[PDB]
Amino acid sequence: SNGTVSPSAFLEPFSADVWVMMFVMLLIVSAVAVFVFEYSFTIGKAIWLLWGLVFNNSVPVQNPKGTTSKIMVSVWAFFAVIFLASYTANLAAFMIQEEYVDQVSGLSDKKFQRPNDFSPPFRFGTVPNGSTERNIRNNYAEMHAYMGKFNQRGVDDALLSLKTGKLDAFIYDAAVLNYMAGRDEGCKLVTIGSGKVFASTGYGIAIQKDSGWKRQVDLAILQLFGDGEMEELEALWLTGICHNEKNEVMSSQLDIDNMAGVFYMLGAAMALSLITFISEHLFYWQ
Amino acid sequence: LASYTANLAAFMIQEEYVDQVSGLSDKKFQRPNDFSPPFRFGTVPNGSTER
Amino acid sequence: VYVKPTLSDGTCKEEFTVNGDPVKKVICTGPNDTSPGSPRHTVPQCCYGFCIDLLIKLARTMNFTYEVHLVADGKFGTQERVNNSNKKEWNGMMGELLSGQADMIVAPLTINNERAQYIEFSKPFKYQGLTILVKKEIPRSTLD
Amino acid sequence: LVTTGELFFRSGFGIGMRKDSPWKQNVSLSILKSHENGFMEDLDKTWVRYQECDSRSNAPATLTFENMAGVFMIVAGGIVAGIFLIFIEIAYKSRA
Amino acid sequence: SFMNPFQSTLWLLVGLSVHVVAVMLYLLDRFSTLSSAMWFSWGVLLNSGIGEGAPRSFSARILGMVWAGFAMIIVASYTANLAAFLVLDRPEERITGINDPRLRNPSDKFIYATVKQSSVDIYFRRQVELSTMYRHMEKHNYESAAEAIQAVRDNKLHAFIWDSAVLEFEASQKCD
Amino acid sequence: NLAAFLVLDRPEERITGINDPRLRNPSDKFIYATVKQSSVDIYFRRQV
Repeated sequence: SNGTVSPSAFLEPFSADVWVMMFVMLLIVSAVAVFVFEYSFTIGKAIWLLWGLVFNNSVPVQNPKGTTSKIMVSVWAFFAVIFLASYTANLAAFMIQEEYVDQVSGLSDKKFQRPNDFSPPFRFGTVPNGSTERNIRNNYAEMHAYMGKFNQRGVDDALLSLKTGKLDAFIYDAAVLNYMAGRDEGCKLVTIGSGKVFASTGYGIAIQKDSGWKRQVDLAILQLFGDGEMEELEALWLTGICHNEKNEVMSSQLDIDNMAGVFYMLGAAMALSLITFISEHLFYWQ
Repeated sequence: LASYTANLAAFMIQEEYVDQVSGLSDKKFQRPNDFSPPFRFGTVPNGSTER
Repeated sequence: VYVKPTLSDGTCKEEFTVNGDPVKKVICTGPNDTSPGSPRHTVPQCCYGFCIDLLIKLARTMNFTYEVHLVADGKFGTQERVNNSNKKEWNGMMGELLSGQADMIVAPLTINNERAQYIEFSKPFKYQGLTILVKKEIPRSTLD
Repeated sequence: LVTTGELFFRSGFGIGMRKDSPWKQNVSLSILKSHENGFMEDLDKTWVRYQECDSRSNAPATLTFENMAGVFMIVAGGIVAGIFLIFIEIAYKSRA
Repeated sequence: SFMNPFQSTLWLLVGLSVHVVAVMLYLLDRFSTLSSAMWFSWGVLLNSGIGEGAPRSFSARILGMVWAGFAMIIVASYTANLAAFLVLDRPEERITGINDPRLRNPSDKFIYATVKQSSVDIYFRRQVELSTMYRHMEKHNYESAAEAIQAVRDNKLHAFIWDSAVLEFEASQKCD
Repeated sequence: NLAAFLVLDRPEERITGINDPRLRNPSDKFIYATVKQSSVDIYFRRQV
């Protein structure tokens, strides 16, 4: 999935304690400016100016008249410009990094236990008359037939169909799947988990029963692991072209799903506005 | 302005090199005294350069 | 294989799982004062964990008993010289099997050439590899 | 701490035995049978899988209070300077 | 430059939000104009500045604080995403010689050839590993060695492999 | 410029594997450890 994990990244920069000091400094500076101006400028019409100034000044306000207040609001403007520049730089830095996610876990999931009572009907490709089918038959039987309804075609045809509009799922042997996903066009195929499987039983070499050849062959095979030629052979003839780290996603649209917390804050804001209106109306009648 | 100040940040990522002149033929290495500093170069004697 | 001392009276304590199931435990006897420079002596203890549950599962389909004996050397042991002549002898874990006083080596054993040459293993019950570990990270620069 | 890197030579585990003891065949068969009943996976998820820690190899550093002390310091210094500048301006106005 | 750093629907939603906030501020004047409130809300986000449309007492105040906050958030979130997308541009292949596994087992969509009957064919034959690459090259190879450069410059080939000095000269002279 | 200072600053002191240059090259500030005469040591002792 070409997805970027940005659920509430809008508040990610500026670790959530500097904003309290921002508010405290704002109120202190407003009070100091009012006190200096004392020696039509109230003590509430100054937080408005400074908030607007910190927030890309766009609303008209009433400037002070004293020289000291002028120099102080200038210093505050310097503060605001530095803060905004740093914030946007860190937001740009943060949004860069996003690689991938994990759509599903292993077999233990209600997602796999939802053949029909779920989203539009699902399927998982299997190869007919295979060891996997018998294994799952001995295991959970609901997935064998009740959920195992749409049997897929052969190994290549099933992967093509998944690349096609069907794109349901695929269950098969681990080694061949790893090879096939390793060397394929693009990077649209990945195996979920990749190191946590359910029926680890390996390959092997079979010999006639009680022949007496087992000791020598076993020792020879186990010797090969000793000097590590199998790794060279595998890297020669199993490693694909894909599976070299990852770079990014860079979701261009950044739809409402990823950007929603700002609207939650705005909703809290209108709720607070209505609450304040009701409180003022109640307290102004008596 | 936003697109500008973004693309300018895109421009400040690549750095090319600190490469210099090529070959053993250049005024910077033709005369040891015809340069701003007195160039005492590294040429180990009893070797390829010495012969 | 988790190791914990016995609860005063000699019986292992009772613990529950996330599913609230009692963890199986055995009366496991390893030498006291695991430091090699001390006169280690037998002290009854409690051993319980993954391999113990595996052997309990083996028991319920084989009809046989067991009496756990913890190692007296604290090592896996490899092919080493006998320190008396040129002969090479087994030390650590596998020697305890090979001499006279062990019959199953349920433990974090591992397949290789020589050990499989001198005794007969079974099919593997885990496919762990060999990997490397380092320490985590911390926040970063830009200072002032 | 965390584990990195890939996997070089990859052996397996296994319950050892003696040489030519009556159990070996049956114990190997029992292990193979139990490995195809989810039992190994069941115990792995029961014990070796309650890993509370998470890797999350992403999310570069967030600006803490080490990159904002200077700006608050200049704000405080400005406040201090203005405190005296108010009196200076008052005296200048009174004299003039 | 338009909706592409943003979702193709977020713009109409933000327009509806600006209208909703403007009309709510305009209809919160009973606690003791519509065009003025609309102008102020339409302006603050756009960062232009027209009209002295000050708000009412203590309700549109907080509404304005939060409105300005949301406008700043949106404006500063545009630039971050656009800069990220621009920085993450300029993709290519940049083959690192034979080390790249792509040409060690490529498809017919990737083409690479050399001159026939030269020493490179002898070297490729003397390699038990790259036999399939030798076959792929032998599928289409050029008899001459001067028309190959023209064919590459016509993009029929794009992975010509040949000795050093000729390549260095032909690359230092022909710009493409 | 600040963006460039905050996008490319990550240290990468990570060992990729058995072919890491810092691993093959002996070092005193990047030591690695193992266990005393076990199944891991014998693998290295077999390969000269």
